[PDB]
Amino acid sequence: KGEGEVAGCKAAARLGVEGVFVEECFDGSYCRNLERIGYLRKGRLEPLEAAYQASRGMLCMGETRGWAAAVEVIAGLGLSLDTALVYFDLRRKGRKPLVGVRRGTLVYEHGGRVYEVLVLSEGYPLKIGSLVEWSRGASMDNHSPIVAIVDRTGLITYYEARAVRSIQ
Amino acid sequence: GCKAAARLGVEGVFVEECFDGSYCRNLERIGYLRKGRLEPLEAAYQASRGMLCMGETRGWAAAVEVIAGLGLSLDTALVYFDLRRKGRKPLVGVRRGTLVYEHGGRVYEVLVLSEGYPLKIGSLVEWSRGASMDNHSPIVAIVDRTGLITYYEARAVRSIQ
Amino acid sequence: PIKASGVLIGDSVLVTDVEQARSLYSCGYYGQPLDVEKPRGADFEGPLRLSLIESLYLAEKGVLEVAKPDGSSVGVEDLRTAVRGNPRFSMLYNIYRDLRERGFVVRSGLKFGSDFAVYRLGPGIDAAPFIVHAYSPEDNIDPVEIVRAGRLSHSVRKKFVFAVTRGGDVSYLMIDWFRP
Amino acid sequence: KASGVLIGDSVLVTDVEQARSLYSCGYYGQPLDVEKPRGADFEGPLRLSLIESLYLAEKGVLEVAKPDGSSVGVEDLRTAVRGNPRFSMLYNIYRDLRERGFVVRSGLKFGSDFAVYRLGPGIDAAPFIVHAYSPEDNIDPVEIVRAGRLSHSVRKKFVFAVTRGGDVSYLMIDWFRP
Ligand SMILES: [Cl-]
Ligand SMILES: [Cl-]
Repeated sequence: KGEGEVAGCKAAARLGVEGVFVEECFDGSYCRNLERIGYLRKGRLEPLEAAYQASRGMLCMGETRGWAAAVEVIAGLGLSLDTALVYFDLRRKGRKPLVGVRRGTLVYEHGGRVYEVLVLSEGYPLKIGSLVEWSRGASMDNHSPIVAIVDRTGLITYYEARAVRSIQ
Repeated sequence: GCKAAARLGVEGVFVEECFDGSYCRNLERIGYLRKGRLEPLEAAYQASRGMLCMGETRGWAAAVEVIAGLGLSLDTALVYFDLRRKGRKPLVGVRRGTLVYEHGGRVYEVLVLSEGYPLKIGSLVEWSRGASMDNHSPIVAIVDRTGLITYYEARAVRSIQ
Repeated sequence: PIKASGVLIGDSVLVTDVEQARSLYSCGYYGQPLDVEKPRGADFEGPLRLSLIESLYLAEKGVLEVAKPDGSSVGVEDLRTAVRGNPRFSMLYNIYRDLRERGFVVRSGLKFGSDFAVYRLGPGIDAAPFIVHAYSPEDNIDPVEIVRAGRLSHSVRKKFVFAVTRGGDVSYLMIDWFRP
Repeated sequence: KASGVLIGDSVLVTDVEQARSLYSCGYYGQPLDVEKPRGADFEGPLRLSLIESLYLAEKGVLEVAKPDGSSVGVEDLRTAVRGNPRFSMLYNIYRDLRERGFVVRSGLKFGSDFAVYRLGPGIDAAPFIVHAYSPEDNIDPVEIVRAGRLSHSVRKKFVFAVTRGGDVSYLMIDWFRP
């Protein structure tokens, strides 16, 4: 090309068929932090974290930046927008989630407690029984069950939803 | 101490004896009693008040006798009683499940709804339009499964306002 | 060892004996006085209106005897038939029974916009009831209906309950607002 | 006017000036960086619901692209909307109210389907709280009382918007003392 736009990027990455690969680290302590926390390993950056870092303006995907880069990553790897928005929100709060084993979930650990977050979206109904069974399964794995409801405009609301035999 | 005694016909309630003449004359004056015939809901109300005897039956046992005897809805009865307590003088309306009363020169039409008996939203809209097109303010009286009554005005319009 | 009699009329039982009416309300907060919306303790005349669900429960517990207006007996199985034949009352009964058997007082949730208001000892005694919404596990909801429940409880405790029932069995989801 | 990208069941407007514009001019969309902005002071992006996106596209205000850059037509957004039972219903109410000059926002904070304003949030004293129904929907009568409860602290008044076959009518409901 002419000139590559690197200024204002803390790292640069490429999108490949199944992942984001970090090609340049312009701020060493930035990438070392992503490595320390577990999201970056040998150039491979977790998909949701790559989308998040792009949304912050710290990760450049080639010459694509900001939320435009975030979208490239979400669309490119087939991430759910609402799961990404909850993920970003949790990261903004200082939490460090991972993709959970159960479909549609994020898990993060805070204060020696593990939280399992089920991401629900307006316009996509679910069975009350499925909510009970999911909550039971989370509790059975020693996770606090949190539901994150994203409305049709992107407003996020969190509740703890605990399955029990008797009110208490 | 009943002020009058009545009996249950197949289709109405007939006052057979007025112990307090003043009492019956007043029921006649306000229109509920005519030629011996007392409007069923008013008979139930007067019984519930302890004022109308049905044979030697008094009070709510007598009210129950009227309601069951004539196949009145208990909730419509309770709403009628409540309106009477407030000082209104309703009659049974033309539309099924309704009462109608006039206050301050305006006519109110009350649709009585009960928990455990669903309706279609379209039915509520159609009822409200009909009341409005008869120049009645449309009021809905919802009676829950314990007998708690709540009233709302419910007005059908083509545009919010 | 309270005993009361009632007349089945519409989908309700009316207790017209004043002393029985007062007892039922005093000893467990059953029923709704028709003359007073929220009594002070026992000061009302009644009659006490029992819901069909309450009447089935009390009959089955041997506390209440129900008659028709013609004076014939309405058995527990006759009340059960009435309750089971109404989809809403059938569902509510199962939760109603489970909470009462567990020692809660269970009242209408009308004033709170819910199916039940559930107390440990009674209205005016608990700081706040548990607000309980009834579901079958087969019911589908939009996720925003969970937020609607939260809005309803926001002034109360933001801590509400979904009672989930099928086959006579009940379990509960305790839901509360959360800040990650 | 504005350009957005379709992603999930939403459209994101990432250009800051377009994002501030759509929000400032009729209160469309939801900024992702702040919940209740003071006027236009947010960075965005602006998320548009699918219903808003269809409305704006059909009014000729919004051009929608997919992430790969290919155009998304009004008929494509219409298909997405009509294929979701909730969004189909809501869209017909949404459109009717916007066409009649109202601002229409999510009713999430009020426990309803819509919060409807004559000028906008923080400007009207209180929105109309609007519950969406088909006339074929069956409800228990106590559901009306539940709606009354939701509106008890805002204004004791509330609206059912009743729609079928594209048409809408409304029931204006308020607490009454006989
Ligand atoms: Cl009950
Ligand atoms: Cl919307």
